Amino acid sequence: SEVRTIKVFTTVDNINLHTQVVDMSMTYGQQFGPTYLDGADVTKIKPHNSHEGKTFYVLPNDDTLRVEAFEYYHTTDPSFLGRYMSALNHTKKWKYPQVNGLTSIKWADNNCYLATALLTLQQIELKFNPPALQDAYYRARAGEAANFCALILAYCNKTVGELGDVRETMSYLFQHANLDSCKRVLNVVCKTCGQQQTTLKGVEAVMYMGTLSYEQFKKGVQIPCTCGKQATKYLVQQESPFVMMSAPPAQYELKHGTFTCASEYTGNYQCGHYKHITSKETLYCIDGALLTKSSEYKGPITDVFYKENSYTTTIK
Ligand SMILES: Cc1ccc(NC2CNC2)cc1C(=O)N[C@H](C)c1cccc(-c2ccc(CN3CCCC3)s2)c1
Ligand SMILES: [Zn+2]
Repeated sequence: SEVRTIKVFTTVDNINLHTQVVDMSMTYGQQFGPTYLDGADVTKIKPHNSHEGKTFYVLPNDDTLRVEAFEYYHTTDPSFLGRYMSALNHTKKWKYPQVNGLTSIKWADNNCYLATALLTLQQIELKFNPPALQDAYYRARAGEAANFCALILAYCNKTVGELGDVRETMSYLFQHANLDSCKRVLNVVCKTCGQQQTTLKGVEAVMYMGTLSYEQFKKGVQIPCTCGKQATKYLVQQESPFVMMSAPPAQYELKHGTFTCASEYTGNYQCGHYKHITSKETLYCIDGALLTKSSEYKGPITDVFYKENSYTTTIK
């Protein structure tokens, strides 16, 4: 038979493109290893004339790509590149409407927790350590959210169609954000035991589970103690751009102006539906691509986010 070839671009960051020549006789997988075009596996697909000049994602098999990859993704896990493409292949087919001047996702493949988290990430000051996340986030804010949503799944070890905890997802995204400066000082007072001051840095400094009221946390909350008597934990000092207050879903009333945004969760554990309530001039319930407006909001709320700079307690 006759030998035909085409010119294609190979890359791992879609930033450093390496020109390559492909034998139309052979498949992409035989000569490049796992290969993906727009997140679609082409490892067992022979090249087409239309493919010439197009960009193709490949697995790092030489040291140039090993580096370029780690520098972009900040991970050296081999499976990560495949999972990002696997995901992206689906997330490029979602619809991302501007809802209340924020990018959102039309409900599909249980994307409700992702929509919420994304609507959330557009309202708080997050500086992303991996370029991949930065580049995608910016392109998300503009409305092309496919790549972002796809990196979130990849970094959270989740697959399209599977429902996720909004809090477990933010925990993960904060692992990959610059929150080193953030500081939290907690005093815990037990009448028998005495006092104990705790300082938390990074992700632990902006996430609390067991109370949704930033107000109640400052006042102090009841927690069990070693001696069996109850103890009071209150916020001494918060140095962060925001704080995340989480609790198991329960009836809560968000008043306009007291919070930045909230995750409402209706349904049983691991099978419920998520809505995003954002506080602006009035209250805005962003539920996938749908939108309702109230002055107040009574619903089961598991996550509430508040903006912050530096807070010092006046107690004692
Ligand atoms: C959606 C989801 C996905 C995955 C996971 N996986 C584990 C976390 N890492 C692995 C968790 C959840 C979850 O469901 N979270 C909600 C907020 C949540 C988290 C914790 C507990 C609950 C509830 C227990 C009983 C409920 C019914 N309630 C709702 C209102 C009144 C009765 S909801 C709900
Ligand atoms: Zn005690």
